[PDB]
Amino acid sequence: VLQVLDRLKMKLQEKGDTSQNEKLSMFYETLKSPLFNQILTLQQSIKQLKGQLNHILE
Amino acid sequence: QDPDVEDLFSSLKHIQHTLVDSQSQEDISLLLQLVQNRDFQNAFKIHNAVT
Repeated sequence: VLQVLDRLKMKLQEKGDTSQNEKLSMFYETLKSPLFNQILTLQQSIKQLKGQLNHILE
Repeated sequence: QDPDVEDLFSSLKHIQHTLVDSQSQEDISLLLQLVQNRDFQNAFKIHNAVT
């Protein structure tokens, strides 16, 4: 959830801890990334086909 | 061990050991689970290896 990442970044700011500003933003951008979303979606599809196979095998 | 996974996992553990309020503890716990998930990791590694 992007809301979680966003809230954590703000709570850290409030404490005076900015050691994770960049890390969180990068994590954030990756999760929102078109390439990342295409890869996730496709891997889940391949995962389902493999599960269908395993099922077939008794 | 994937250095990118570990770098992100470490960052999350730092947050967990810093923010002590209840919501933050629950939020971070969820993010640690996500980062620990094999499906997330497979997509994460592949994404990074291509960029």
